[PDB]
Amino acid sequence: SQDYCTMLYEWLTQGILNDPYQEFMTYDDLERAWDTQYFIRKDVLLRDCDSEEDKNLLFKMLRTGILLKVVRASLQIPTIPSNSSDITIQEINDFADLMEGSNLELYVDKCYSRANEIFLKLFFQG
Amino acid sequence: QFDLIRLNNGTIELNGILTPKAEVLTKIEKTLNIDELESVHNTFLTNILSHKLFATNTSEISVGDYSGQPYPTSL
Repeated sequence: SQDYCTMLYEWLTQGILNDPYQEFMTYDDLERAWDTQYFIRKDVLLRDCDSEEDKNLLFKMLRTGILLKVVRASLQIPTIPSNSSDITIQEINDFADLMEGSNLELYVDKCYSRANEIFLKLFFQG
Repeated sequence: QFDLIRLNNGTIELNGILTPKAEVLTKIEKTLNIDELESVHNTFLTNILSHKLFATNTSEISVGDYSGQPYPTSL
């Protein structure tokens, strides 16, 4: 799962979608003209996303990735450097510890707040 | 900076992506080359010829009422 957590870190820190084997639980169209529809592969999920908390967490992660992709598309940048805000996200090493622990939630909330900050700044000033 | 496109049904659509108001996190002349200037000249000639009074013997022009003849024809 090193590769999968690397891909998830890429999606949550840059919004970059790269799933050539259909193993990630998030993919969109345009791989309505500007709006692409995202589809959540239920077979390759990491959780059941049945409870309201799990559904809200999945929605938050998906919205973070979508906002990252939107910022990249608007700024015409291939990647978003970490200096764009005061928030940094470290890569995941142990998948089991990330699952049993709330450090996953820490990273998710941190990158979500970072993306919200950046998006609000760019829309209020740009 | 707003690039608009008018549709025949009155619809006005913004062309392409909307750029921000020149604000990027930070803490020569846009001149035309050969083909761009040639396309400029050709679009200029087209805007010349696409005038209704210049639209002579074309199906897209409307004829004068009670006359049955196009405006350049009557001219």
